[PDB]
Amino acid sequence: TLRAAVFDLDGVLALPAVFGVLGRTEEALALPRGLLNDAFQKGGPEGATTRLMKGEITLSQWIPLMEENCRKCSETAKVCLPKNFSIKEIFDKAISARKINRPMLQAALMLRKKGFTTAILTNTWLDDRAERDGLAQLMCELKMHFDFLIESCQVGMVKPEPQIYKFLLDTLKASPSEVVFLDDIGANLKPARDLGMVTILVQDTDTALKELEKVTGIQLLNTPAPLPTSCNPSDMSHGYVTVKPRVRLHFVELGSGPAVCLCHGFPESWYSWRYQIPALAQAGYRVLAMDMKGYGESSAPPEIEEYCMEVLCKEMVTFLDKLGLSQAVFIGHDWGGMLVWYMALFYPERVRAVASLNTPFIPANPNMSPLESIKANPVFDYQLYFQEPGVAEAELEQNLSRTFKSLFRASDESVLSMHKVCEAGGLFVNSPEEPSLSRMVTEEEIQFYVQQFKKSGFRGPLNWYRNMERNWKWACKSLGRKILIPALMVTAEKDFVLVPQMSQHMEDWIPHLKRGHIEDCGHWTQMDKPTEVNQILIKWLDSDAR
Amino acid sequence: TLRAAVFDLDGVLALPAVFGVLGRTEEALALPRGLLNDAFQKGGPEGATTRLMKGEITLSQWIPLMEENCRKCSETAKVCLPKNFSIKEIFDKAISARKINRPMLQAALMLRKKGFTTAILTNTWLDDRAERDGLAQLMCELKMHFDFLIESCQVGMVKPEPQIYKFLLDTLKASPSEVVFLDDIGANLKPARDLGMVTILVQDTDTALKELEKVTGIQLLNTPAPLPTSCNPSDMSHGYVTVKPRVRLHFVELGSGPAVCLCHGFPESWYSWRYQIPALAQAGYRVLAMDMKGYGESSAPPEIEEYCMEVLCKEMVTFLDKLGLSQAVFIGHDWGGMLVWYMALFYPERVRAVASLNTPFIPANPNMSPLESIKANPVFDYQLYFQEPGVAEAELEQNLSRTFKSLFRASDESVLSMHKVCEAGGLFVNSPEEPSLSRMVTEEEIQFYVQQFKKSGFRGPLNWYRNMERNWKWACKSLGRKILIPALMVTAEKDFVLVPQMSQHMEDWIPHLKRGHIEDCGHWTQMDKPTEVNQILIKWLDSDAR
Ligand SMILES: O=C(N[C@H]1CC[C@H](Oc2ccc(C(=O)O)cc2)CC1)N[C@]12C[C@H]3C[C@H](C[C@H](C3)C1)C2
Ligand SMILES: O=C(N[C@H]1CC[C@H](Oc2ccc(C(=O)O)cc2)CC1)N[C@]12C[C@H]3C[C@H](C[C@H](C3)C1)C2
Repeated sequence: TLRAAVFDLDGVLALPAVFGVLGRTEEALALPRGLLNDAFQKGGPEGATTRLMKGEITLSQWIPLMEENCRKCSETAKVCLPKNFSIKEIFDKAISARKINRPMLQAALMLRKKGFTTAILTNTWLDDRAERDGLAQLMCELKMHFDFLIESCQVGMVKPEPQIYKFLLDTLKASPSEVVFLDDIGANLKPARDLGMVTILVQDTDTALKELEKVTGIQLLNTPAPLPTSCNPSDMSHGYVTVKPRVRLHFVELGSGPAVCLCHGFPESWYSWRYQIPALAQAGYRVLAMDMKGYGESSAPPEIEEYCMEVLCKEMVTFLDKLGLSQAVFIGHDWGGMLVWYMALFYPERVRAVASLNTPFIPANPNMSPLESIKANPVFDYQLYFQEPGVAEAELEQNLSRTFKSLFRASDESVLSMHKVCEAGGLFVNSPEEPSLSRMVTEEEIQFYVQQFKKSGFRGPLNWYRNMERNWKWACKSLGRKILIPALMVTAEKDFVLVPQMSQHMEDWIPHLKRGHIEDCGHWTQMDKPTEVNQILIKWLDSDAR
Repeated sequence: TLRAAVFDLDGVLALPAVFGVLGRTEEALALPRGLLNDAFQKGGPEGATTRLMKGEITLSQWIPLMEENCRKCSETAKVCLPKNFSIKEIFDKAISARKINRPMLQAALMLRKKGFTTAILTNTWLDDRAERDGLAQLMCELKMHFDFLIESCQVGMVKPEPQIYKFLLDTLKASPSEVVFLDDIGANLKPARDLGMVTILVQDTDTALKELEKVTGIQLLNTPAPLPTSCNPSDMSHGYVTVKPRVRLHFVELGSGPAVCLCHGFPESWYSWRYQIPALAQAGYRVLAMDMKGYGESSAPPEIEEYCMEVLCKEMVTFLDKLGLSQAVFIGHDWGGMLVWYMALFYPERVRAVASLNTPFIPANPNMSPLESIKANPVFDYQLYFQEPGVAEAELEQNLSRTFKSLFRASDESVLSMHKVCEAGGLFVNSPEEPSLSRMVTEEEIQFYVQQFKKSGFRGPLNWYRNMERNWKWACKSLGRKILIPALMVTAEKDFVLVPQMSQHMEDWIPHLKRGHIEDCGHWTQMDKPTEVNQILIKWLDSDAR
């Protein structure tokens, strides 16, 4: 019958509570017990703190009123406050110490996932201090995980006034018996309980969570590690930049701080970085996830030479120029990974740092055509099949659902044989016509790629493979160079085409190269091991790209 | 007959030249004259420096080769280099000291304006040093002002090889006698001169510019102060964010660093900030210029209540949330200026700093309806005319060209009388049917506004005026508050509706308010005095919003 869960901020979703810091300051300063809490509440509904919580005055206007409340309390208590007493210092440290209670947030996320409406109902102030950014940052991280955020200072009502609970019920469109309410202050539970709501008094998180599992019938404690927060395309800021008359690049943007450009592989989308876009923004970076040329909402000219590495890299520099970015960190995977190594070799001044997932830095061999080196390895046979225009397009566009379901698979789910593709006469010759859904992706995620490839088709994406000779000649120009800017190479143990051993001689070209390695990871790295990728990238960015 | 002008970077568009720093280091370190310049050129076409300029090796790979060239030169000269000798330190300081030669750039801009094709042809390197950002930043500022940028390390050719001059002519589609070429190194002029090009040897800027005026017949020296760099809409990154199901906000974005949100007034566009968008990005800020709700590419629902201040401010906070910005500096003008004061009063944590152009902070009077206060001032009579839905829309939409030409005027060009608008029966009753073009705007600029208002119309924009009672009730909630975050009020001397005297009691509400004042400036501040606005905003941002 329960369908809504309301949480308080201070003491429930964020720890420690302000009141806890007030009690700890009395002990540290050897003041009489409760003196700071008495000054805090002095006057009740007509006092300074109620005016602050109703949004009548701001935090800075309240600080001198709280200080005089402290002196009046000490006069009565017959004590002297220390020579260096400051409400501002005490409050700054208290607000700064507050961190998200991860287990409490994890339980809130699981409830919403199972169909619950979630909300935060809190008594808070209009923060105008010089350090107010810390509070804003915390609220933003929490905001995206709940259906509603109700703050006292915005609605002009405070807990425990009964009208704020009537307002809460009208916002949720729910009756009181369909609501569970969590708060660390007993007084605030009393009116919710009077209306008939299920209340949980929060003293310690683990006990609070056990009461919550019992009443909802959903397991919250001891639960498996969840996947990182993913992107909803319709909630993203969508950017459009024209780099040349017929070419427009589309990107998705989130966060503030140093620019980080993400470059996908074949046959993918900006959406392949869905698990890293919120994580990198939260770590303090401005993320720009591209639809590469030939894909999604980016332009897709039909000409083959529009997709050679030289044209592609030049358009990426123009993209930075039109956005007003002197530098960006470049992170690529698959074809995008090959492109970022060549961005570092040809435009080092525009690249703050460079990282590749799966794709090693392959220097051109001046004594051998790339097409002849492809024939030496039977694993690369699918590349020869991709050369004839129209042939692979017809097979991949014939059934879009089948195409993405057969390709996007974890290492133990492979349904295609990438060798003898030419001899068989296709990629899907001895392949099931209706493949099973991989554990890595959902039907909804697959349908995004199907919808994006319904507009463009496979011509543009396949053309990245039809410039082998042209790319080989261009790469030969960089044979005497070394990559001396910060660099990261991440290998994936189970990629059968881009094997980790293909990257072993990279130190000869990138002497101070840093490495990452992911076990039990196939070709589709970002969606196969999203947590591991996030950890490797965030640690490297914080040490080498700052 | 001349139609193209080519400039060198080092020693021409950027001063001082690297070679100058090399000569100054020999004097400072008491080394034999020319020793550093000999090591620099050692080997000619087969030497390290030619390999560096052709892009064969990077700057970091070259530094140890230049150092051994310095030792071999000192062995022959029978001298000992100082114990602390470092090519890296010498080059870092030389590159860092280089600044744009403003008079040279100003002359290049004027030539392009008068129909010339402009280009930079330079001998440069692939910069992979840890400080390479400084070079990237400089190149970006220059890049946007020229038709072509040709760098030796990218084309694999160097000056003075004759092939690089053939490549230059083929890029410009011009014959040698149609080209003027400026360089500070005589050797590089020789091959251009052989082809028949007009060459100018640059020793000092003023003499170089006088030779350039004589040969082009265009005055470059002693010229009036130009207007700041303006925006070309088709070259901007366009962003689209959905803040609620039927409401999508459009914005234009440029630069990196702290976020600065620009909010236009009535009846304007993001385009009203065209003169400040490049300046604020160049000062080190990430600019977001909005199309406010009801305007341009932003949604325009017809309902009146969709434009009350409360809804408008809430959508601006959502806009920051979807972009991943915890804070932004808010700068508004006219209706946008009124909105940013209320953003600071209602959401101080999301506002880093707040600035208003023309619009004073007007606190609500609880003892008087806003409509009655409007009737007390005959200047505000046009506001009563705007109340009836459909009436002002029909008059303003009847002829879009006339509407924008009659409104956008400098202080001494007024063609409308904003008082007795109701008694006359319209805004354009005794107004010319074909007004003259104001000196403030061009026909092309006017046509942008006409094109944008052809889609939306005036319903949405006029609805900002049809919520007087609703805005008054909402504002009354903030009567006990003070604005204690960094704030700037800019007054415009000749605004006859928003007079500077209307802002005199603002210190009572914003005690540490900073002020700006612009003389001989009418209502349309950004386009009336763009240089003055830029200077006031950049100085305040650097001191109070950093
Ligand atoms: O071919 C390239 N990727 C393919 C993309 C599709 C994938 O299909 C798969 C992947 C996995 C499975 C499975 O587990 O069943 C099946 C099919 C196979 C690899 N990328 C490059 C990237 C650079 C430049 C050039 C040469 C070299 C280095 C490889 C192309
Ligand atoms: O009415 C507002 N601006 C008008 C916009 C159009 C302009 O038309 C002009 C301007 C100049 C000239 C000329 O030189 O001939 C002619 C017409 C007149 C002023 N803005 C507000 C902004 C806030 C909120 C509310 C009340 C008060 C404070 C004024 C609206």
